[PDB]
Amino acid sequence: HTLVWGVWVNGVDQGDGRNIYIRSPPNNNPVKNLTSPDMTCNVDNRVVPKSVPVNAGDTLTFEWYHNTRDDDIIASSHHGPIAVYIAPAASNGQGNVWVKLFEDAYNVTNSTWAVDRLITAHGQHSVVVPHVAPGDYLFRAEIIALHEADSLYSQNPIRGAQFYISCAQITINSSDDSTPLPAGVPFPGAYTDSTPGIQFNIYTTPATSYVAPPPSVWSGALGGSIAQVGDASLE
Ligand SMILES: *[C@@H]1O[C@H](CO)[C@@H](O)[C@H](O)[C@H]1NC(C)=O
Ligand SMILES: [Cu+2]
Repeated sequence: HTLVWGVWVNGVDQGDGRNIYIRSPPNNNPVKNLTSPDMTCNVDNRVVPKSVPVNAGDTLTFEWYHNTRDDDIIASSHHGPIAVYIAPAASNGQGNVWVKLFEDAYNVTNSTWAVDRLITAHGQHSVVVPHVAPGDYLFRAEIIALHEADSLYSQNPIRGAQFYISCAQITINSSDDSTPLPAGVPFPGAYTDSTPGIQFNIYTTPATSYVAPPPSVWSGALGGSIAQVGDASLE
């Protein structure tokens, strides 16, 4: 159970984004139905009034939270990977538009999942804005909690992979468009029962062998991290 409070750009807080530049759902409940239009941008996907201005090469930081800002972020139980996708705002998430910019599953050295490191990073993970066509965009942040993913939601609806999905409205102003956005995967659609990383037993399988759901990170992806860039408590 976790939600996006807002974003930082180049380490500067853009302010509370909820229902403003984040297409926020009403609560932090997970999406579990892989075929639901809810997989696109969660259960209240509608245009919101603001779009965050950024330039190619800027660091865009998602800030997640559980109940209040800078709290415990997401229950420690919710071990799993984090991905960020992008699609032109024109799509509104429909069709084969979502290009992956970031993937973090398990870090072997630290022996931590992406979610473990998200909590330490106070809900903050980042991507560098790629050299795509200036225009309006959706950045779709995705946390998969695997603590009930031994079962498939299609077979047993009270279990399954849990998706925490948040779409930020981002306007890329300044970019040379030297890496124009390629063909994307659809959501819903990219993830099925058969897809690697959807069904997994974190208790009996070693995390080292976890493979995260395709697609792979686009060659045009410019960087990303799970790491505090900003201190919310100083505001
Ligand atoms: C999952 O989503 C599909 C497509 O919208 C829907 O028809 C199906 O009823 C859903 N499954 C459940 C159990 O709600
Ligand atoms: Cu939860």
